[PDB]
Amino acid sequence: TALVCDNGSGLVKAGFAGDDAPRAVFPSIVGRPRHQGVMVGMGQKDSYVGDEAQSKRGILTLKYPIEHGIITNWDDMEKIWHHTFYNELRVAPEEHPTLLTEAPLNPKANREKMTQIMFETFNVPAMYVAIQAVLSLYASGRTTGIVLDSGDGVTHNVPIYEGYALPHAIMRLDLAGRDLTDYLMKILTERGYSFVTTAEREIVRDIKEKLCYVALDFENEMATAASSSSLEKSYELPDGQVITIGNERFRCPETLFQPSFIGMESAGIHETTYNSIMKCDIDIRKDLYANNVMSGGTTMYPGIADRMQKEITALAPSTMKIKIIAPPERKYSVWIGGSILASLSTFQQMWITKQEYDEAGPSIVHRKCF
Amino acid sequence: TALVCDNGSGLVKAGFAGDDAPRAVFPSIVGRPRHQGVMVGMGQKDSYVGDEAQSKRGILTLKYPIEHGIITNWDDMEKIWHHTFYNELRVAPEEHPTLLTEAPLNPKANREKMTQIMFETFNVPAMYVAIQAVLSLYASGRTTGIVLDSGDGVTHNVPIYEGYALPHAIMRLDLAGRDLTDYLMKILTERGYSFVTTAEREIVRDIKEKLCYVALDFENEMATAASSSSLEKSYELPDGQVITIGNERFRCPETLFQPSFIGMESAGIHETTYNSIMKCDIDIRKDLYANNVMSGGTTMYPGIADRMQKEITALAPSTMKIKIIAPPERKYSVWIGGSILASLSTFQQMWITKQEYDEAGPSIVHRKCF
Amino acid sequence: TALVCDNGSGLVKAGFAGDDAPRAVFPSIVGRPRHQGVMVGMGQKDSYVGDEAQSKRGILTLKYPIEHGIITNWDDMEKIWHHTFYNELRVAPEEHPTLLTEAPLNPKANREKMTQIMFETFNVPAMYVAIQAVLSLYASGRTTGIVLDSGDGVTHNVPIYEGYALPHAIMRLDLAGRDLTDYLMKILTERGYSFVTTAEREIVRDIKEKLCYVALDFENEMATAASSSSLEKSYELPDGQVITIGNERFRCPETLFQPSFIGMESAGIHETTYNSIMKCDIDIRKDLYANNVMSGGTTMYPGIADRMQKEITALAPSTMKIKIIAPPERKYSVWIGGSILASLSTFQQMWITKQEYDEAGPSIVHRKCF
Amino acid sequence: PAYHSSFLSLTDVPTTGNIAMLPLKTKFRGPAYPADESQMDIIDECIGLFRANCFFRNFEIKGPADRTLIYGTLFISECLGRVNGLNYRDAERQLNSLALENFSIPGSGFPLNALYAPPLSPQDAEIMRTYLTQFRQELAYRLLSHVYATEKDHPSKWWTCFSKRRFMNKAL
Ligand SMILES: Nc1ncnc2c1ncn2[C@@H]1O[C@H](COP(=O)(O)OP(=O)(O)O)[C@@H](O)[C@H]1O
Ligand SMILES: Nc1ncnc2c1ncn2[C@@H]1O[C@H](COP(=O)(O)OP(=O)(O)O)[C@@H](O)[C@H]1O
Ligand SMILES: Nc1ncnc2c1ncn2[C@@H]1O[C@H](COP(=O)(O)OP(=O)(O)O)[C@@H](O)[C@H]1O
Ligand code: BEF
Ligand code: BEF
Ligand code: BEF
Ligand SMILES: [Mg+2]
Ligand SMILES: [Mg+2]
Ligand SMILES: [Mg+2]
Repeated sequence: TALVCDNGSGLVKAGFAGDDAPRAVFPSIVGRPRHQGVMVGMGQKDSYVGDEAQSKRGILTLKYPIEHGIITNWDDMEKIWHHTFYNELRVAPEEHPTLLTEAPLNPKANREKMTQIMFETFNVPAMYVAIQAVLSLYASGRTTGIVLDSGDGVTHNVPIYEGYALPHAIMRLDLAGRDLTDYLMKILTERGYSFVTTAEREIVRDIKEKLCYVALDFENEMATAASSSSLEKSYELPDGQVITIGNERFRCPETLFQPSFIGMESAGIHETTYNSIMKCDIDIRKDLYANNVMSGGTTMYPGIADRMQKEITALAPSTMKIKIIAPPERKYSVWIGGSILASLSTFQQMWITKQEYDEAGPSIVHRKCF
Repeated sequence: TALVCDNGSGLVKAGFAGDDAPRAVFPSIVGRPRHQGVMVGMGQKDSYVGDEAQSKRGILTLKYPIEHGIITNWDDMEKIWHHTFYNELRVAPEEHPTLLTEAPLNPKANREKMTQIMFETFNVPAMYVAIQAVLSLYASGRTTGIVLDSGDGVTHNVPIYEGYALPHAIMRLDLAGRDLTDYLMKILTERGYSFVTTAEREIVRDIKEKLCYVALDFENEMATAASSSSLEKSYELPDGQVITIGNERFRCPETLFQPSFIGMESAGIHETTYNSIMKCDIDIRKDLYANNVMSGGTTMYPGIADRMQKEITALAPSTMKIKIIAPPERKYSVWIGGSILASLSTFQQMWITKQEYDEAGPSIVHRKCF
Repeated sequence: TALVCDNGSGLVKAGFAGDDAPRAVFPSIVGRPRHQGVMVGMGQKDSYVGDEAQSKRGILTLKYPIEHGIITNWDDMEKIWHHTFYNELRVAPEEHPTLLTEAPLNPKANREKMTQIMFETFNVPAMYVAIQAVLSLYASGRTTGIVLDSGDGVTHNVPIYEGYALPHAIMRLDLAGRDLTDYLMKILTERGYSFVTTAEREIVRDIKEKLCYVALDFENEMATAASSSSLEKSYELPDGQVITIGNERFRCPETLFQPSFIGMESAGIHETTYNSIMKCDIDIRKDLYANNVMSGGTTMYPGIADRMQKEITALAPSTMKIKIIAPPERKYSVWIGGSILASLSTFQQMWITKQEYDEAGPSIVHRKCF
Repeated sequence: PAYHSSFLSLTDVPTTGNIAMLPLKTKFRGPAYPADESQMDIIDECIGLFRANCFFRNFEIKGPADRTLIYGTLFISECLGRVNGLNYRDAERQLNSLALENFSIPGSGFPLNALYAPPLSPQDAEIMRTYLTQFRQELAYRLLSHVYATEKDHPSKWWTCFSKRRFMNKAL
């Protein structure tokens, strides 16, 4: 067995290769206390990690060590990996290879320090660093398609044909569920309700995860919510009081299809997918159009597969069929795909091994993992 | 063995660390004789303290040395500390490290002179000052909750969550047993009974201690007392004459809920407790409404927990559960909490020793204690 | 001619367009009596407003009808506007269009209820609701800048370039002159002075305005105040007694740079400025750092512009000038800006007219104003 | 061969579970009998051996003095795990708090529960806890005199780098 540790920017998703689904899913958060620690003894800790922080958050400054899929704070990222292996999986990491992941078009130094900490702190016996939108394509049961992965921090497209990636046609967009959370705070502020702190940012994430949905036709949905009760509904806070919301429920997800709302100049996710298909060689485009693959938690909004199929069918030539593949387990497909990969018998030849790291130094990942 | 001295506004409570209740409780009072004293030499003395002063009250001027939790006369206060050590506990203070209690939001000069007298005059080995609210959580055996403490001189709230106090959400209210005794000593004049002397203050206190109760619905108790004698009670004064009391018997404690009765603007104990919860972070409020810890001798009127639970249920959102926690030992729960704190094996490195007072003066107390 | 009326959380500031300074500058207060009122013919009235409430305060509870730039008490807010027009300005509102003000990121029910009161009750010919900061830039005689505005109830940044605002880089912080006043009421307790009534909040506000100043280097000013010296200064209360304060003079406004003094988990005004600039498009940052504009009464502490220049220079990259403009008229520069904007010969197309409100209802205010 | 305790040659020393309550030089309150102030008691041995014994990976236990030395050798690794970046004035207080916080005794959560005999009675558990708290308070205080030997505001890296090392791959 080998660990598969998809340290995403919003959730760590971890477990064992060939296991059905990730067994350690928790916030990619380190919390530190912000108040007068008056009661002596009491089992107090200098910092808290994951669900241990999320449940204590009313006294903590929660901060994610990872932003837009790039590690910003290594002293806390080691704290998350240590929590993953010793507290959440309860293994010794020196006994198991780890398949890690990262998004494409990351800094070189991210990939180096992430191999160095696995070999020099966690003492791991072998490791590998897969591209997240390649893994999501194993989890679809395919060898050609265009994975749209979108998580908490990054959205990216990787077009693949016959198992060859077309790396010139990879699109990264630094917009995903954390920007939709920050935008939901900016529009909730307009109805009556103020959310400000790093802990209140989790309450509005827990709104976004169950009140929001994607409108199939935003400009007509906007007129319908401005003229009826049916689109409005309510959520009950930790403080027992009720929050009622309406056109905020679909204006939030719409930022993915209209990044101009949060001040970005870019294509939306629909036109970013088409700009990746139209960068590919002309003979493969039909087999990409019939195999768009949704992945990552930001693709979980009710109606996003219907909307994505509508917007791509308007951009694509009407002569040919579009399919969006969106399984119900697309919430974890990058982990699911790493759990396939780390169990394929040729894969056991591809690991960076401890001995090979010791001899080659941390630059070995650049001449073995892609 | 350490001493715990809850040096309160109306009662001193004192005992050793790890005792289950105070070994001494007595009036926090010093007095001088009010008359010519012509028959000299039958054991008269220049001044009287504690139970001796209380026993001779009719021939005495009685001075409390503490006003609203601030020492207002230092000679009278060090006479009480001298009397605790050399009459009530009968121990060398220079062999017993001492734990002391204070209200939050207090003059820094009070804690300094209280420190100075302990090292300069009682020569104590080591000493500590605790904000008396958080001792009520030690006595209640809990890491979490909102204290309401009402003493003789001060009423104050402190939210604590999982061992951390919220020092911005703390608040205090200079209204408790003394001001209720002043108000009762006023309103008995509406029935034509009269009390004015520093001795008669204690007679009205001794009436307030047993006749008075908290109305669950003040307008109903007013309307019923205005139309029946069945709520009336009677009591006999030391001089031999007798009094009968009606609506005055609950209109007095109602001042805790309506401070405008004594001309104060700031709100009652229910409203200030709710505002102290609402001043906390949004997530912790669920656990604070479930842990309203009552404390201090003014929180002991019949019906006060039932009234407090009714009042806060009208303020808080009804889709959550609010409870008042009010043990039979309420009156001593500050001292009981100090006895627990002074017993903790982890606390024994927090006593401020004379061997770090010497090179720092009284000023050390603000950085070493709290 | 046009009226201009800044609905300040602490002072109403009102006048005609093209006047050089506001005609009316008075507290945003409604006062009510709290005493028996036995004196027939005392000149007493059922409620008090502005400077009549401020001068009569000894017998009153004082109610601010705005909290944090949001109207919390509409029935008393239309009493303030009625007092403003009919008593303070002595105008018929039917003869003058009104420019009103609102802070950014504000519950849009506030904006609707405000315009509804102007058209339904004051019958104002036409009106507008400017963003509170965009007026401040006009008064500076400027078109590129980052406006740091801070009043009695709200502090916010609007970065704006060539007359285009960046609405995604607008940042708001509900910390201002009242939060500093209430923190001063808290820390004045450490000397043993006490202030608790709403009338005493005004006395602490009157201390704050002339005793407090911003330390250039807070820890070094604390270490300088640790020896009694020219740091401490006297003030004389309405009671005729003197008080003295030391480092309470600069712990007072240091809360702007350290909101954790009032328990807020948010950046100070220096990092809120720098985070607003670092959210802006990379080319405009140089011109925003060169054109930072302060406004509102909380920007008037001695040394605050100097210490801001020092703090932004420590955050920003070191190659380039940083210039925080602090006008001497910045006490009123939002109203000065409104007096310019309502006077421009290009602006008369932008007023909401009574005739189009009578078609559209109050929702026209969003479609016209932002 | 790893380095065993000198005290395994000693006999008729008191015992709890099958720890040895070896003679101790200390100021802390507890049941350990006073050592000669001029002699290496088990804590000077345990600190002297720790930096060598945590590199070996095969350690036969001869008796109750080695069961005591192993608990010390494991608790040194907890202290060096704590101490990184502290001032000595903070490290004293942090490592006394570590020494005094509630811990599992052998026979209760304990890692080496296969090799240490549970307390013989409900009373034997208390004499064991009051010994092990006195032992590990003194062990923390003694260790700090070595790790902050030459400079008082930065733990010497020649001691701090064993914080990743882990006696026989066990820890508390
Ligand atoms: N049901 C849902 N509806 C909308 N957003 C969701 C849903 N479930 C998860 N998310 C969002 O997905 C993000 C986490 O997705 P994930 O794929 O695990 O991201 P990452 O890999 O970067 O950690 C968070 O922003 C979360 O709120
Ligand atoms: N059973 C009681 N019910 C109501 N008031 C009481 C009762 N017993 C004592 N008191 C009041 O308790 C107050 C003393 O409370 P305490 O906590 O000891 O105050 P302190 O600590 O500040 O001296 C006195 O004012 C006294 O009148
Ligand atoms: N000289 C000053 N120094 C510091 N603070 C001041 C000064 N003058 C006024 N203030 C404070 O600024 C606030 C009023 O500012 P203002 O711009 O009028 O706010 P608002 O527009 O929101 O009503 C009050 O808290 C007031 O006490
Ligand atoms: F880091 Be997640 F994939 F956005
Ligand atoms: F001093 Be008591 F708490 F009023
Ligand atoms: F409302 Be003021 F601008 F704080
Ligand atoms: Mg991801
Ligand atoms: Mg008390
Ligand atoms: Mg203002």
